[PDB]
Amino acid sequence: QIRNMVEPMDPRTFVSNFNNRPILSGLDTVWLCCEVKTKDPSGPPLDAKIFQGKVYPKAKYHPEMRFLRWFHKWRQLHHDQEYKVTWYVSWSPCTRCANSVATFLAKDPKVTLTIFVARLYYFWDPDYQQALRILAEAGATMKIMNYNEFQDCWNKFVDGRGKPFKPWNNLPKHYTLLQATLGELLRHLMDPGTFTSNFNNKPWVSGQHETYLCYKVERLHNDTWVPLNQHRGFLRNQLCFLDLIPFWKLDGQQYRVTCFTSWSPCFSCAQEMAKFISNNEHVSLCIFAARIYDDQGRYQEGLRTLHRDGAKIAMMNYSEFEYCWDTFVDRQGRPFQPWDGLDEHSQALSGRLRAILQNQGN
Amino acid sequence: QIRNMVEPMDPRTFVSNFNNRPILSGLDTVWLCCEVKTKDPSGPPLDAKIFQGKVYPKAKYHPEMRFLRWFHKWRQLHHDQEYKVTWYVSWSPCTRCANSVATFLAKDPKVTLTIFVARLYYFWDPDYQQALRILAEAGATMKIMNYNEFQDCWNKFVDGRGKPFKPWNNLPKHYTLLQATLGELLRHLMDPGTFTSNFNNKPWVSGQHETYLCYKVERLHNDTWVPLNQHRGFLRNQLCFLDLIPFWKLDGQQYRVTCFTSWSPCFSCAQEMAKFISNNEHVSLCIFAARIYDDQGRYQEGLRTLHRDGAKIAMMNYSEFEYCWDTFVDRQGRPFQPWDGLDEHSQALSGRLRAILQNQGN
Ligand SMILES: [Zn+2]
Ligand SMILES: [Zn+2]
Repeated sequence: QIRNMVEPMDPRTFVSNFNNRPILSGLDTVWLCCEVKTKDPSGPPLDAKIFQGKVYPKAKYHPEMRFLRWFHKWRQLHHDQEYKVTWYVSWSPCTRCANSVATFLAKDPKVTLTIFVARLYYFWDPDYQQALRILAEAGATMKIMNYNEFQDCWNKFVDGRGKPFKPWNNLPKHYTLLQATLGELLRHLMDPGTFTSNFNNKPWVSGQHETYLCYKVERLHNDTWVPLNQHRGFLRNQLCFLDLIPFWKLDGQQYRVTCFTSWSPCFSCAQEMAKFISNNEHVSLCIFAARIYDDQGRYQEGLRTLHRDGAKIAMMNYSEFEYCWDTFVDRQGRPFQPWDGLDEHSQALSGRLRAILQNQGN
Repeated sequence: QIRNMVEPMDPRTFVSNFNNRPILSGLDTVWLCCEVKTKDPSGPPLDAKIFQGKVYPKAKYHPEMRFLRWFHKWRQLHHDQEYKVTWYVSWSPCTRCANSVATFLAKDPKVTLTIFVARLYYFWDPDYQQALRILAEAGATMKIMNYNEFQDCWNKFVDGRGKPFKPWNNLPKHYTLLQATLGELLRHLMDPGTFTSNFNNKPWVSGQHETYLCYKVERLHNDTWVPLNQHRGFLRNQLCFLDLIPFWKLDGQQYRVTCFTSWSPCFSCAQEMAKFISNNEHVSLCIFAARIYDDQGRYQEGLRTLHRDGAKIAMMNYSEFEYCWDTFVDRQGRPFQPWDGLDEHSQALSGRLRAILQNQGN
């Protein structure tokens, strides 16, 4: 009945926009075919809708954001229940829409999203690779459209007046390329050079204009912090990573999120993390910084307000460096190679941070 | 000197044949730029050569086979030493050339081969994916040509009349696609459906017209068979897998190769394996079969001649099935799900195999 629920797209726009040639400079349009179901899979679809947009700036008008607005208004007209949503989208999401959908998923325990993409948008760009990882960790199931999914989208959203779907040549080849790329970038870990370049606690002398953040999550179970292997991550930056962790999916209780950041939080990130740990009783925050970031502004107040709101703040030493090397780096068997005076630089930085956070004088 | 050692190719044939657009139906030519070095990496190249060929049948004339013949004649004109060879090839090897190069590498302890490919030939085809895995397990270092390697091959093998290399657009994008594809197919494990369909020991009633073979290797160390995690494998067939294991890179001593095959060896594979274990004192062979293959011919003599030449022959039971599920299958966390009457079918098959191998009557 999906065909009765939607205003279908015509064939010559489907085969033009869902052609899965991995590189396709010219298609600056995005098509998103959405269907909504209840949690029982036997059940038929409650509703479906086709959203269109452009791929270029002002992303508030991208099909994903239009879906989010539509879905928010739609859920208010039906009795509250659990939903499983499926997208067939011609381009994978941009970085901003990835963040939006991801934080929506991490905050909503009654929504399951499966995104099928025909092509990977900017698959060569590290920012979009990270965007896909963010979507996946929030819990979106990311997949490349295969022949079956193109056939399904033809049958359900395209005015294919009784005609069957007929694949273009090289559809399976394109799928193989795209699926390998998606798998690789989903499993990607930090480059060793990126690690040692960014987490080195010797005083800045070049580059390092980006901040890298690795994080792990633990739950409590009979007064012992038990790890959650499956919800770790690492992010590169130039709103707040705690807004992308789906705490409602972990084995419910109390949580301890441990942070390892190459630069200590800027003012606004300390503010955002303080906001979060203030409005989330059940989440503890432990920050470990490799270097102290002196923004020439309000960074000290930011760190102090983060510390007052319950977060533990410290500098990385050998232990945390080795942990991050063994967990978040594509080290390839090779062991952690500490630099000289790592411990002494870490101790000096700890003294500086202690002075920063100290409230009462002695 | 690489440029003085070779008869360089002209620019437009280089840019025509080394363009790395992953799909390129029309280029049925292959170009292979070869250089040879000593074990010392500082040392300059001893010799270099450009081989040309066509991509279609009669593979005896493929650039890889031409290199093998040339290299065999070349090594006889220089004092015996260790060699490191580098290929820049426009298409990855076909299945036959993959087998040839792999068995050459696995039998020669004085040769190191690194193959850089511009494009993956038939990357969508399971046979060629397996071919690449075979090349890698024999010890060839398989890699996709990146910008640097195209530049190097331009500088060393192309009559680039003083001009520098200038990349086409989408060279890094194509590299990203191809490198992800190569990585994934190098790491690929057996599909769960493929496994349970092919290793089921209940009597054939359809499909199963191919035989699947997984294998592991162990070395001896003070009378304890210690495994070699890094030299496992699995192969699909419709000459002999023991000719593709590089028994000279493992920590030398005596070896035990354990085989798990969905069908018991045909006559010619039993013959090949008997030949091998006869001419290789230091290698023990342990075969485990899921079903007995009755070729309507000489299979019983083949099995008995394999058994006389020292091989252990048996039928798989729960233990071996679970081992193969846990080792060679992309099981995705899920556990080995035995079928009903697995043990009883295995015991009956063992009785029939014991009648086959029995020599003296009682
Ligand atoms: Zn967007
Ligand atoms: Zn060939």
